[PDB]
Amino acid sequence: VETFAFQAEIAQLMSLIINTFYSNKEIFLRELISNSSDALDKIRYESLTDPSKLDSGKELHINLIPNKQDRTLTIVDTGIGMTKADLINNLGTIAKSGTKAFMEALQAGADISMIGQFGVGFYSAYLVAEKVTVITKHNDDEQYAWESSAGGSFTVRTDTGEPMGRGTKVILHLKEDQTEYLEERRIKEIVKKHSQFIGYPITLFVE
Ligand SMILES: Cc1cccc(Cc2n[nH]c3cc(O)c(C(=O)N(C)Cc4ccccc4)cc23)c1
Repeated sequence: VETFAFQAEIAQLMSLIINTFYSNKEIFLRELISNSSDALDKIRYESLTDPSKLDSGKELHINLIPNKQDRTLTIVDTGIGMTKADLINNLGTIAKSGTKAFMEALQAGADISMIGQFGVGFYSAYLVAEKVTVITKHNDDEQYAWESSAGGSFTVRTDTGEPMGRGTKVILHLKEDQTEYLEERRIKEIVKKHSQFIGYPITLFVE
């Protein structure tokens, strides 16, 4: 298990998200679905020149899995996935420019719902989750588990769990007062309102 410090600007953004009074928390779902959709577009595009990239799975979809016992909402996709390099170094350097632009925009009168326009939409997961676990598998690498409860650090380890073939799985360990995001009617309402035009099937699992 490797422990890493977030870049200063990311730790500052994560503290703003956790501490600011903001009732419109539901925006987290649209942001994660949009990230899954981008990964699915990436695998679909690469598969045109190289069809062998779909050997780890042909089906291109998004699964929404609530679990009231574990108090978790899982977002699964069969996108391109991420390598260890994509996960750590790569998607921690790009973020700096967008993070600074977003925080400057917030001071200028913008609200938290505009987060996705700065490519840092993922961090909106901390509006509803006390801990986020990200399991990912890319064709060129092994299966990795990323995790953070904020506090300025994240961990990365080789995942010994159930193999996923290819894609990314976001496990949101929900805060005690955010269990509405485990309700079928609530999730359905959010997807219909903010993610109705996603070009991939979205399956809301029931318990
Ligand atoms: C912990 C962490 C590390 C890196 C990125 C993320 C964001 C994320 N949230 N939900 C996702 C779902 C995804 O399928 C992917 C992905 O594998 N790619 C290939 C798409 C992608 C979208 C947006 C940014 C980077 C990659 C990234 C994310 C979380």
